[PDB]
Amino acid sequence: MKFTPSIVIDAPQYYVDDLQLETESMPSSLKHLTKPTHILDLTNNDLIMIPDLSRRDDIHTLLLGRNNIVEVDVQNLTLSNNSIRRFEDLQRLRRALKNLTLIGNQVCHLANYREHVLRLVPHLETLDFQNVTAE
Amino acid sequence: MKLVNFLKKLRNEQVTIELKNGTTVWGTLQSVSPQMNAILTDVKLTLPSDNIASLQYINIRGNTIRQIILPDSLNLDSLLVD
Amino acid sequence: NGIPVKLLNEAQGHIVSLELTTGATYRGKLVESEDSMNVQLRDVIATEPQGAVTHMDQIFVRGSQIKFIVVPDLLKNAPLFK
Amino acid sequence: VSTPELKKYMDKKILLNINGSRKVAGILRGYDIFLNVVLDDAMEINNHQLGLQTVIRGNSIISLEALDA
Amino acid sequence: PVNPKPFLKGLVNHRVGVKLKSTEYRGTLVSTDNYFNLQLNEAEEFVAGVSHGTLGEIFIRCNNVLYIRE
Amino acid sequence: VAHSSRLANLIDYKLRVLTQDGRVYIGQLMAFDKHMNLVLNECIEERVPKIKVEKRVLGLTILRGEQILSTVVEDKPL
Amino acid sequence: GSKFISSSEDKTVRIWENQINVPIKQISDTASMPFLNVHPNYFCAQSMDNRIYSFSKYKRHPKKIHSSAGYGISLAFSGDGRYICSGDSKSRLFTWDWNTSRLLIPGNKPITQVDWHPSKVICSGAAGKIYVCD
Amino acid sequence: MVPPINCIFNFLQQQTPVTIWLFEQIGIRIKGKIVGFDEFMNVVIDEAVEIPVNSKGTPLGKILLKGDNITLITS
Amino acid sequence: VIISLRNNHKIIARVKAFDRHCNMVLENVKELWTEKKGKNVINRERFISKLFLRGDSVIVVLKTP
RNA sequence: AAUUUGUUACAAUACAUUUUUUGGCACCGCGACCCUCGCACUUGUGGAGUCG
Repeated sequence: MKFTPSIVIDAPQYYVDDLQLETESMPSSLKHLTKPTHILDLTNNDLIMIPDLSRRDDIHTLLLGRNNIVEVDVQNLTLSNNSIRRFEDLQRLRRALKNLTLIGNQVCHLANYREHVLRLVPHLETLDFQNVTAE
Repeated sequence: MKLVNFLKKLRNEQVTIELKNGTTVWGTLQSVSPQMNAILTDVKLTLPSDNIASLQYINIRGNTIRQIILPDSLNLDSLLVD
Repeated sequence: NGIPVKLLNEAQGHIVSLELTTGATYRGKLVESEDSMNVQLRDVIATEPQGAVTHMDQIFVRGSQIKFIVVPDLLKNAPLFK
Repeated sequence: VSTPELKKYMDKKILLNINGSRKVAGILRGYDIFLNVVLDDAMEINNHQLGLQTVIRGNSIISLEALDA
Repeated sequence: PVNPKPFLKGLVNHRVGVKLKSTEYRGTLVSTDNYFNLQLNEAEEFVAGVSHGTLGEIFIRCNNVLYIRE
Repeated sequence: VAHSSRLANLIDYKLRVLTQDGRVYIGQLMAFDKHMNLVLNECIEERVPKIKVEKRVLGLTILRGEQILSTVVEDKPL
Repeated sequence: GSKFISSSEDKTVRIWENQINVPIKQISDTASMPFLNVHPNYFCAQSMDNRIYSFSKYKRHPKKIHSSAGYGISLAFSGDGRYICSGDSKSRLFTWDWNTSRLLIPGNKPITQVDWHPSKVICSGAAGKIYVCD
Repeated sequence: MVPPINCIFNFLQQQTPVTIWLFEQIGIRIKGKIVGFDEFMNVVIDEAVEIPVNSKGTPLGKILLKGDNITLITS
Repeated sequence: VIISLRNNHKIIARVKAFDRHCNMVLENVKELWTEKKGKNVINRERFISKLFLRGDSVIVVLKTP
């Protein structure tokens, strides 16, 4: 069940509680959404890598709950319950982002995980639903 | 008599359009209303010293369109016939 | 006749929001509307373009100077459209 | 086509918010289908009255917010 | 007794000046219509009371007009 | 997006909309007008202060055509 | 079927279906059709300026500008030039052309109407006389 | 009710000190006497006087000020 | 002929069409303006072959003999 | 073992001078502190004090 153009065209489309598309092993063929969504819900799928996106200027929210994200190739990124294991794997997020959630990922239990994210991704204001504070 | 008619007659033309706010708009006129509301396809919006933004379909309003820059080759007299 | 006009009329009674050309948003019970969006409203707050807010009783607004009107989402349901 | 229903506001003092961030006050005496206003005169908003009665053009009116309830 | 349109009609083949939505003008009136569009000869462009240039034969669009004067 | 002739034929499509003031209304066109006034189903006004996109969700909106500049298609139906 | 045949100065001949009330068939081949006659074969002979056709051709040089059909399949054609053009109906051949004597103007010599009995021919003429051709 | 047209007519009949405001133009005003009347707000006003507004007096002749740029009347 | 315009554009061009609204079809088109962010002084003009024009833009048309 | 005809209804095929399309265009939030533990459908939402 490839993420295909045909798949995207029959997918529930609605205004959420922003314009959101309701959605797989590999992220691909996003061209067909035509950059018309503010949010894309990819929860409960089997994606391994957050990569493969076309240029999408609209896209501001990515809900990627319960997948198998182990590597990273936009204002809000929800990655709860995935497979990121090393602090260094979170490095690509420095190039984006204000709301970040990485709970229920092995990486969470690494020593200094919170401080590492804060220094390497300073643009984040809320991390794991807690305010990044000055201290 | 009417320029509206002339406009209508101009179909499927890849043209630049200029607005009251100066925006240059490169697109194929698929249709135009009786009140000059331009309907373009294969559209390309550029400002008058900054980067470009392209779009598939744009319906621009008649009041906004200052000057429609016509095509290169065009027989005008013929067009002007009723 | 205009379906937006009809919608506006229907919204009579309801609490509509309403911005003008000036950019001064109002919210209030829509008392009366006309073909030209000549709205009257009750119990109406009035935001300034800069920020500050002011309560006021029975505002009238002329549709010419109105920009956009927000109606409650219940009217989406029925039964004007079909 | 239809008349602006301002019969509620007849013979009451109204803040005519007018073009260019200006104001007018005064008691409402009449109007027409173009929303021109005929009103017994008052000040321009510190403050200074001009005229005995005044006529405001339709186009110029932003708003006519009622001073009296 | 004197309405505007008749005054306008009378003032054909005579000197007039026009302000705009701003720059003053000065020229002899050729003809007028119901919409109050103008056609003038010996047009002089008074840029805030400064005759910048003398254009000659001109046609003023109605909506930009402010007032007429001798 | 499809290759339409008119606006009326593309009813209920998610629409980007520009207005003279510079705001951008986005939402599904429920109903059109003789004077291009638009009813929008789920309308979001998106504005840009003199930096980055400020955002406001409005709801069901009647939008006057005087102020409308131009409309663009954001996405397909549903 | 068609219960009414009609001929008009738009140079057409329509075959009508009356119950539904609309044209069953259109015959445009005429270049005003001023006369028709029904063969007593279920067909019609239609006329025009220079060409007399038939309908379920007839050789004509300019005869311009009525028709009558004998039971023997003889097809009469009255002229405005005063010439009486007789035809066979089957062929299209013209076996005779006559010229009437005007009266005691040369413009007034023509044939306005004509008919056969139920072996004789009766032609009203523009000269204020009826003539009987045997 | 007193319509606007009626008011205008009355003013014309009177010949009184009229002070006109300009649409989308704060700094300038006009002051004269109404002579003409039109179907629209346009009128002719002889012996007019242009005024710079208090945030003096300036010379001006006979004028018709166009109906679209009118705002206020008083007479 | 030359045309003055609301947006400070001196349109020197050959007229082809004409109507009630003073919209114009134009050939041999040569506009004149000044792209200039202050303090600066530049005078620019471009040739265009064929060009439609809207009437609200038009302030004053003129004819130089 | 769909086609044609008639009737009824709706939609499409006009114009510039105030309300739309002949334009008046152009040159609460962020530091601090503390209050409230409440079952809803929302302009907005604690309060004192400091910063913008």
